Amino acid sequence: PHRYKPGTVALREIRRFQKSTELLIRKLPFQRLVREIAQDFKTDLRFQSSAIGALQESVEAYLVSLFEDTNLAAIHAKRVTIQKKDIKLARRLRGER
Amino acid sequence: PHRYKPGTVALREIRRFQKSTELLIRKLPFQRLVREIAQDFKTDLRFQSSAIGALQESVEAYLVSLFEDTNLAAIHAKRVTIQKKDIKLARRLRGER
Amino acid sequence: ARKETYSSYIYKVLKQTHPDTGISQKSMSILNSFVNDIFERIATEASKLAAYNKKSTISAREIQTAVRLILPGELAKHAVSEGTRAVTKYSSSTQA
Amino acid sequence: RKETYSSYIYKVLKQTHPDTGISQKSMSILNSFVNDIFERIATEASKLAAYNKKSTISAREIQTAVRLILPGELAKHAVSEGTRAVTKYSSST
Amino acid sequence: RDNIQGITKPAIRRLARRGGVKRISGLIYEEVRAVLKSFLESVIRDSVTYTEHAKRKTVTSLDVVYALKRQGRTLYGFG
Amino acid sequence: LRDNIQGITKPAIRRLARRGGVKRISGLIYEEVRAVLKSFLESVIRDSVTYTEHAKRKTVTSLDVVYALKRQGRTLYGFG
Amino acid sequence: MDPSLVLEQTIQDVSNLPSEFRYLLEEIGSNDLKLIEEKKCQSLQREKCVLANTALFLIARHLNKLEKNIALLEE
Amino acid sequence: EQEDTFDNLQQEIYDKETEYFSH
Amino acid sequence: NLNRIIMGKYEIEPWYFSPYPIELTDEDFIYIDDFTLQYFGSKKQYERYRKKCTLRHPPGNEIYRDDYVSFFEIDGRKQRTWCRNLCLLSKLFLDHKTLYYDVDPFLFYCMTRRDELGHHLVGYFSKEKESADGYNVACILTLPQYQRMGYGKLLIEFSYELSKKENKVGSPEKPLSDLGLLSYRAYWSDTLITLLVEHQKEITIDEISSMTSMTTTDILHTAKTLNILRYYKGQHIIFLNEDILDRYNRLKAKKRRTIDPNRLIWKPPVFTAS
Amino acid sequence: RKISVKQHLKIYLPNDLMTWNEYDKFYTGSFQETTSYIKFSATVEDCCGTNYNMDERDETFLNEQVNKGSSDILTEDEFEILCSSFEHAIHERQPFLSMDPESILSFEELKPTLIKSDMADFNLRNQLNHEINSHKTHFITQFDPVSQMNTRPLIQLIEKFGSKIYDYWRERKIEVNGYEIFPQLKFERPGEKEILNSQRLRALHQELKNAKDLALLVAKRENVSLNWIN
Amino acid sequence: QSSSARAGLQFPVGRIKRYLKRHATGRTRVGSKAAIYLTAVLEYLTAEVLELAGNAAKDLKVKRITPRHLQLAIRGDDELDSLIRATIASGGVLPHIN
Amino acid sequence: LRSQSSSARAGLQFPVGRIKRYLKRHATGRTRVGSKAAIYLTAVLEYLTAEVLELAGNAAKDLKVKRITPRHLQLAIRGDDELDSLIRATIASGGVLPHINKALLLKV
DNA sequence: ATCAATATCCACCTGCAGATTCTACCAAAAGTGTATTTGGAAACTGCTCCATCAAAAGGCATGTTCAGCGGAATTCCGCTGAACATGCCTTTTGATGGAGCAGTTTCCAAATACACTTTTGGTAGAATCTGCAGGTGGATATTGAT
DNA sequence: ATCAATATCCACCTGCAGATTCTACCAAAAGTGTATTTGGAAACTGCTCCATCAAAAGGCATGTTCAGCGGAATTCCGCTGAACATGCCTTTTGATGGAGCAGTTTCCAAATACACTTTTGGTAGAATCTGCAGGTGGATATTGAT
Repeated sequence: PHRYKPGTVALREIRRFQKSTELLIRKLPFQRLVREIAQDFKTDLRFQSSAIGALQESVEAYLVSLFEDTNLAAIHAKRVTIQKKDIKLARRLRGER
Repeated sequence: PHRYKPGTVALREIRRFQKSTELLIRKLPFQRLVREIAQDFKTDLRFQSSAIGALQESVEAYLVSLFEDTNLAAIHAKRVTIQKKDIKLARRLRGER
Repeated sequence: ARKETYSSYIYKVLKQTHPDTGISQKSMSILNSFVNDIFERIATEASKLAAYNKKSTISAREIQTAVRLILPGELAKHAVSEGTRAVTKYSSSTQA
Repeated sequence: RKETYSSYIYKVLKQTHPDTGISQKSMSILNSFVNDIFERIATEASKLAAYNKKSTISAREIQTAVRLILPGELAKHAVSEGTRAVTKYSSST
Repeated sequence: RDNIQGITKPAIRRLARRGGVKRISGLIYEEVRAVLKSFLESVIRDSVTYTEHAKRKTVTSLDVVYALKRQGRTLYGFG
Repeated sequence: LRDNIQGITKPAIRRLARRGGVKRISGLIYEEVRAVLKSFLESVIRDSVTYTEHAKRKTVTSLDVVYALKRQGRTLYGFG
Repeated sequence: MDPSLVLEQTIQDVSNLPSEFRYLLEEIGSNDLKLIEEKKCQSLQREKCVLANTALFLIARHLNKLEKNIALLEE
Repeated sequence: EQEDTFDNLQQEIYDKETEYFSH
Repeated sequence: NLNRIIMGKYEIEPWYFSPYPIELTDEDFIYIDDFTLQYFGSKKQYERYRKKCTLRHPPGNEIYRDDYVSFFEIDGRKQRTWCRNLCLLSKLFLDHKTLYYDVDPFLFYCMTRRDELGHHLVGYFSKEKESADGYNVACILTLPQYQRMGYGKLLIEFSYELSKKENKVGSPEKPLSDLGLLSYRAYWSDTLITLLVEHQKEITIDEISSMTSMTTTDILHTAKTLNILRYYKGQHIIFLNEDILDRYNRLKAKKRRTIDPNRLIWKPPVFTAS
Repeated sequence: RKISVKQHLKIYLPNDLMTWNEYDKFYTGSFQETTSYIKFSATVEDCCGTNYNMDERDETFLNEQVNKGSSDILTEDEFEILCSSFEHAIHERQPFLSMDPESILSFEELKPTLIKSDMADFNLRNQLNHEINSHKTHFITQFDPVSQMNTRPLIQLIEKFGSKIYDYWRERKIEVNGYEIFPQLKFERPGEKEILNSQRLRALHQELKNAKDLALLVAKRENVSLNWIN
Repeated sequence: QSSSARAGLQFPVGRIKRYLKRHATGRTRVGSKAAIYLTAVLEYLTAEVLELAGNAAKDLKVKRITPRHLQLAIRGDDELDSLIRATIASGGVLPHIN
Repeated sequence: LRSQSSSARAGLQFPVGRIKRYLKRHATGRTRVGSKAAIYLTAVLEYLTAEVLELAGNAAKDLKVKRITPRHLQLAIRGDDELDSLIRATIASGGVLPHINKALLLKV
């Protein structure tokens, strides 16, 4: 029934996890999303493991760069909570309409 | 004397240079400044004065690049003016190298 | 089952830089793809520059300016240097 | 001492509304627009030209390229028209 | 089907505390999975067109990674 | 051979930001936007002069800066 | 020669008499605070005209070339 | 016997201060 | 040597062999004064200059004096004749400059001291009146009157604090003086440890161009002097080092006579005619 | 192998693994410093005035031999200055003196030349005296040497004694081909050993002249401070 | 007769084939692919042009000028990412105000 | 030492005919000057041989005598030489530059 | 701030991929010795371009200003995350299971280079109309203070 | 709600370059046939490698409180958008003006294609061993209770 100041073990998680490069995801529901959204365009399609893993981490890099980006956008407006349209305009400004 | 309000006559001047598209800079200090920062790392390199036409529209291109996205950064930040870490975020957002 | 193995040359030169030093293999394929990608893109650029020069042989010197330009300047200088020392020993169709 | 393309664009323009006229910032600038969209299709040809894994080239690479580079509806009706025109070239024996 | 919640606040707990943000708007989910899926079904769809016109309905990574090398973030390392 | 700098050139901002739809500025970012313009363009004009000296030219051309602008990667109209 | 080269000689010293304005007038008004109480003492007089004389001699050694520049640039 | 050019000259500087180098 | 130099207090056997008898090829004993420091060979014109004494402070403009010395900045264009002639003292001695043209614009900073006998001409280092390639300091010389105190190293403490309000860079030039190295790095030595004892934050090596006004091709050149560039730990780490624990105690426990940035008045000039 | 760059960091604490004999009578006397800096604008050549002095070699005929029976008292301070003058009182009018010391030009035809000559515009202070009325005292600065409160005008050295100054000024030019006792330099070469008037500058006769009228009374508040002791 | 009219539409063929000859490394290819390869400009070059001329109904700028040209193909948004890469002799920009 | 050279003329380190039919398989132009087509040994060498000297210290710092991948794009965007081109390198689990905001730590 | 509970650093050590490195074949080329082709180099060379040269208009530009409104700094309501103990769900690492994808064959559709022959799409060109930017003039939005 | 000086919209009117559609002239890629291609069209075979279950444990939802942190406005201020008499290299405006083009011309180095050719890197893939990603405790770094 004893705990320290609220927020501390997240810092540990930063250390280990940005330090880590081990993955996160079950392969199956991710590729189940890709199959549900691709079988519509033609049924009976398969895929290979390096795609799911790299696509996962590449869009992770995408988003997690976006997360720090709108972190300093929020503290650029001197706050912490980002918005949606913050990351939208950053990523719009990265190249996607 | 009669004096117009701050901002809505800025709104017509917004509309005035939106109504513009035309040539920005003069020829001379631009061409010589780029000419001398080329003069150093090789003695006098010629510019086609026609390609000085291309350079003047080139520096039009860089100004429209940076100022369109500084517009958009300002309307992100809930702020009336623009500043440094606007352009820092935009540049690393933009990939300088 | 029909490939080529590229970690060995960097493997030999890695031990000759750092005396007993092994490898991980993923980066081997990373950088082999990396080097031939940036090589083929400066090749396509160099060939097009050799098209719109309207003269029909690609040289060492223009692609060398490319690897002075987009290759970064210290190791660009290193590139010119090591290519030139390669070629200044690429003159021996002779006895000594 | 050059070719032109905008004359073909003029006869296409009379296949469209023949009515409009020409400024020469706009004629030179449509000339540059069409020239770099020309090199643009050359570029995506270069990338297919790489990874076809082929050595003598097909025509389904042409159809698939004009399928693969471009958005939905304009490119779809594009590839329909292109097959249509080359098949009527083929009917023109 | 609607398995969008495979990625969620445990997922983005890890891969968003990695961002150094603390408090997300805890409805970022739909739009981050949207842009994720825009990238993915776009890049896999033209990968699939290449390889199933190469007559193969599995896809390697090289074609799809060249298609995202159009946006330039190319994975290498598996040939 | 005027080896002098005049590069702190201009608060042209007064319609650099009326071309866009953004309000007042007050700046001082002038110096580094000058620098970032100049640094990007010197990086692309050492490109153009290396092209032109491949062609062994004295000048760079409008065509050569078109080669510059396509190769940093924004394609240029008006000039072929 | 021309009217253009006459300014080139007549700026620098012309910007240095203000330094002489900003250097000389102060010690004329400094060595005289204690003396009105007297109203050293009988042999210090030899300097008080000398530093006045450089407040006098300092101006005509220029005009021997300067004032005749008007005459050659007017004829 | 000797204070004649000494008292009749010293209105010139306040006639000089707003004369030339005040504008 | 020839026609040896009796200058002020301590003589010298002159260094480069005979540019004192350029046409002066018959005398023996040479008497030098201090103020304009005229290179008088012959005897009984020189004590006649002791009749001719009109100067108790030399022609040197003043932007500085401390408690002890005063600093000279020398526009050689107003006084024309002599303000070349002081390097002929060097051309007998420190031969590392040119007399190829009777060159008009070239600049100095010379140096003196307040002695109760009079102002004491105590040497100079060279300078250029331009903006070409670093143009502040080329040739270090501590005159053969007197060398061996700290001002023997304090010639080069002058270009850099000029560069503060000047806000651009000054950089030493190619004809180096060999003993000047044990000023050159030795001056720049403790400068590196200055913002080291504070400022554990991120440094850019041109923020010390906003602190010390040093150029990139030379601020790295003085960096590897203390081979100070360990890496493979996370950055290029300066490695706070146990040997150097001495002279950031010894700069503050064996403090040395340096200058103040506030007591000086100068403003940037205009280069006009040619 | 490469070199470092900006922006980086430094780790500080953690776990890493006979004296010449003759200057004492040559310099004593004290200089006055102010509490501030000095502005100095007088040339060092006219601090010397003439760069000419004459050594023992000819003045052993005159300083201890002619002063014995001279009617006007003959010093050395009056003589060394006057024979330093006229080299520049004639320098405007023989730049082809160069080639021969036989071409020295004699005083009988220097009579209208050097008597009303003007040494680098010499006499500028005496017509500057009448508006300045330094008529009782004698025209002295410290830029000036003190050898002019004692010495005497240029006339009654010539028109009492002038026939014996040029004389041994003559024979000692031919041994060096007319050069001075200090030949100036290797100055035959710099070599080795062995529309603007009409707009704004017309205040150049207004903004340095706005104190020339003041300058007649920059003296007067010290020119009034003199007649009191005696 | 012509490779316009044998191909039956407006454009001819083999010069762009020569451009893909000067693009080539497989070093030869079929003549019959090229016309649909030639189509790619056509079925592009429609996709921008008279899309202006809906604005021609009420203004009568009957010569096309460049800043008239970029008025609402810029609003024909489906390709429009690809032409942020399009640069241009004084093109012009438009409002989107908040 | 021998008259039979393997292009021993370069002290050579890289396969040669392979780069020549590389040159034959992208081959947009028809000619690349052949004695100057031996410069492509400098085309390969460099930054790969720079990273192997770059990657020394940490490997012994984490007490590891052979090589593992994941510390590398971290130092790539930290390596100020190569970072301009080092945008398009993304690795199978080779990492990022991890960095914590100092402003994240409120010291509480 | 002085303990005591967690958490990093670190020591020493426990069953691995598995690197790797090696023989061993073994295809399998890339270096060896000629052929035939040019494109490179470059060189000559009028010229049209670019960098100056000078000067009355000259629209901005310069310092200078005047009194407005987000920015900064700063406020309490109100709380969406955030701290982790209890409840629950899909998992990972282990077993089979099949139609499609690598790699390989016979026939073919198309293509290189060539050989003929030519239109036509290309260039400098200047007539006519004209389109358009631009200048003129009445009627209609648009705001700052009362 | 209202007064009243500035700014803009639409038919009308004039210079100003010029577009365009072809005459004069060309020229050279193009249209179709013929031989000899050759990779691929397209089908066959091999044998898969992306797909199917089974046992436990290991992370997520949901919590209850809280809470550290703002969400939206207070006062100030400052600094400045809208003004401004009055400078600025700049801009036309041709002219000088001269010098690396580019377009033709012209040898040769040689790259590249030809067939041989001594060895050396692709793989089959195991010995073996061996550090090597991590389990288990000592010293100590971080950090809350009151």
